[PDB]
Amino acid sequence: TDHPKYSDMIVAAIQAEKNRAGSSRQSIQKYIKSHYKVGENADSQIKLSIKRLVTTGVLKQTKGVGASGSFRLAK
DNA sequence: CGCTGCGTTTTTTTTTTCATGTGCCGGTCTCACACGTGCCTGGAGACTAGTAAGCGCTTCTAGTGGCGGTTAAAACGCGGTAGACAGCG
Ligand SMILES: [K+]
Repeated sequence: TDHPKYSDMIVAAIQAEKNRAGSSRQSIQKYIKSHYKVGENADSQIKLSIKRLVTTGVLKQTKGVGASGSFRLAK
């Protein structure tokens, strides 16, 4: 029972939810609690992690700024 | 393997029909406005009379300046933070 790396947890959930707009923080957060396991902050962690993927170019942004909008996978 | 574009399949947006409720015209029937008539009460006349109120005069209050002094209170401005407003699901 463990929370693998920010990205190694989102990678797993965004991966099972095909969408033309993609997957958006609300959706993602609802997955992790569903099947995996966590205490809390997670949601605040998920945001910074997704911000790390925005800047670098790991996970694209569909529409919106910060942790508001839709965030897909690499290619 | 990775990309890249380019025909495909779908989505978005445009244009044209289309089925809907609108308010628009012109003929029938109803009971409500308007008239009227006749009776009765409440307004008018007029004069009486008694008292309220308005004007001037008496006083004296309580309202309007005005004079500085000290302080508490406004002013102003700078600095940052949390709350207003938009945007996403
Ligand atoms: K007075």
